[PDB]
Amino acid sequence: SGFRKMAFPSGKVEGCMVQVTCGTTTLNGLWLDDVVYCPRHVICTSEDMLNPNYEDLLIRKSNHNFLVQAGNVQLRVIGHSMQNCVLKLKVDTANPKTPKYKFVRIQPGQTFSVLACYNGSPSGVYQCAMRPNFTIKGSFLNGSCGSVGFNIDYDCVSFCYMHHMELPTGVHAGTDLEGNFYGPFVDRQTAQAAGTDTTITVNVLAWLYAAVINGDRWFLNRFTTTLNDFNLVAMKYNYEPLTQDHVDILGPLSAQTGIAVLDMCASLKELLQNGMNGRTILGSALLEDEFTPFDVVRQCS
Amino acid sequence: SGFRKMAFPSGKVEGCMVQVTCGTTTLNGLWLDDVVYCPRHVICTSEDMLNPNYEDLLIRKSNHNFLVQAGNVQLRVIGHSMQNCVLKLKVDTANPKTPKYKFVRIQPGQTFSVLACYNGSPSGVYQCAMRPNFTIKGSFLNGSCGSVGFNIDYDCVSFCYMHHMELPTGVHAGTDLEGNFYGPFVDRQTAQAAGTDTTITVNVLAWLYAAVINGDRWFLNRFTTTLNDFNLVAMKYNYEPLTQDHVDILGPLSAQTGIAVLDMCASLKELLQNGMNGRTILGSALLEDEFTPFDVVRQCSGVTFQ
Ligand SMILES: O=C1CCc2ccccc2N1
Ligand SMILES: [Cl-]
Repeated sequence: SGFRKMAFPSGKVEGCMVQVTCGTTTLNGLWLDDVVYCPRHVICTSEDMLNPNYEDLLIRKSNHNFLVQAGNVQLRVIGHSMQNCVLKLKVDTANPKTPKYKFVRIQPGQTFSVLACYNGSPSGVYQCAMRPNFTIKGSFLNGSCGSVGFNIDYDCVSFCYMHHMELPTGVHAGTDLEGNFYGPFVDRQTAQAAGTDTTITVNVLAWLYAAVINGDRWFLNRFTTTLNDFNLVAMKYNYEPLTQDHVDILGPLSAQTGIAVLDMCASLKELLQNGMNGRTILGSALLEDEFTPFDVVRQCS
Repeated sequence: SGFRKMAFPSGKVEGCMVQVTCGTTTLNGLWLDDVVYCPRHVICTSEDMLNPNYEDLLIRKSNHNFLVQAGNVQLRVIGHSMQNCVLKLKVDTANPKTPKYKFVRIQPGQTFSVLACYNGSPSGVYQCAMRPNFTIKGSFLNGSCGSVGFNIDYDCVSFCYMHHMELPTGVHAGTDLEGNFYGPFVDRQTAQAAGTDTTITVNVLAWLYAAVINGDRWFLNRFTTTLNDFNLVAMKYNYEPLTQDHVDILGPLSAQTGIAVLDMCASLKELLQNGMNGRTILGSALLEDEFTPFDVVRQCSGVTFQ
């Protein structure tokens, strides 16, 4: 027993991280088959980033403008292209460490592991949720750009995130591996803010199930509720509405514990109104919303 | 910026994880060079669990009683010996993925990454601290025994923990990679219970220094404290005593923020007296004790957000 924020094992991804230099900018690349993926903004001076014309800045570049380094080994760049906000550097050499992989775009409320990297060197791994406002609460310093987010499904790595920028609130924004941003953000030094965030209701409920499974049960109560009744409480507390879809996904945990979701919603309803009455739940003073039902099921069974 | 419970990249350890089977018992082992390390309790049966005589149960074992499996490759065991509470199986192949490694025994307050493993397959990685009571607050189901804790400071894998058992209060107990338990625990299912746990004070201060580096200032105060007065207050909240050593170790974070250790101690005394009054620090509504001064410097910039 016990419950911890748990990343996927990162070795399949560690094997794919390279260093990418274009002028003065160094940051991180993802080396899969014979292509290296990184943020298109690598090609930008400071003056460039104020109002970049990537079409124009890119044609101006050539293959030898891109210094791709896998450890001590220069890869030869033999082609460059842009897909949305992601640069694709064709290389002479396929990655002999390429895993079974796909590119996936995740939904807000879904979690993934971030492998923070610096100068192409894996540094750290932590679990993150794609916030309802399409930010992630990351831990990123200069050089972190091109660090990737992923899930592992059996042996297949699902790449969902590439790190692009920090916002002025200290939260992080990036793209899927097809270069489409998560959230209403652009790769340009300009005025950009994190939309007001909301709490991921289905995840909070998954985490209360995990707490119950680990013998933390004080917050439980005889009551139940209805979607409508709860969702008006949720709405007030800046909580995502709970759909009939979320209640079904919780069915396993509702089964294993003998609390029905609307029974647990009753517990959560009271915690929002009345607080935690000084206690903690799985060593947290907060209602933790970055564990999915699947994260709780995967970890606890 | 940002601040996260951050584990080390687990790939160097993934490449060393194997399945060890003895009798009806399967757990994980650590395959380094020609040796697989696993908890010696793998060789116990039902009765053996209370008063195992490990030297007696081991002398009765042949190499071919130990079934080792690296993915699909069956490693052939060519030798066995015991060191304290760790079993060492010699095998006919040195693990080709053996990294630069070393074995270190850690002190309470130290942090490491745990690569949770079932049937020799890694399932996840997370950060833990050695609690002052010599347990760790892990996430370990049945079959997790032989999972290891590690640091990877500068391309060398320091192995510091191997998981042996869950105590009745849901906390976890294990050995160094030389098979010596952390704490007064033994690999017998006789009644044992962790000592009352305390908050890792030096770690809480390092985390407050992290909050200030990340731009949070609301909890500072115009006050200071003597080291002695801080200890007499902190210990009434079940906090570890802060030593001069702990004071010295915080000097660098003190220097980077320009807040004296004992000023930051006054802030902690007040946080302990007031709680958070609806606020949060680096995303937590409690005082966090599982980041070391070293962890704070590693994760944080060299520039403060003043
Ligand atoms: O860590 C552990 C060791 C073995 C075990 C057995 C039964 C329930 C939980 C556990 N957890
Ligand atoms: Cl130590």
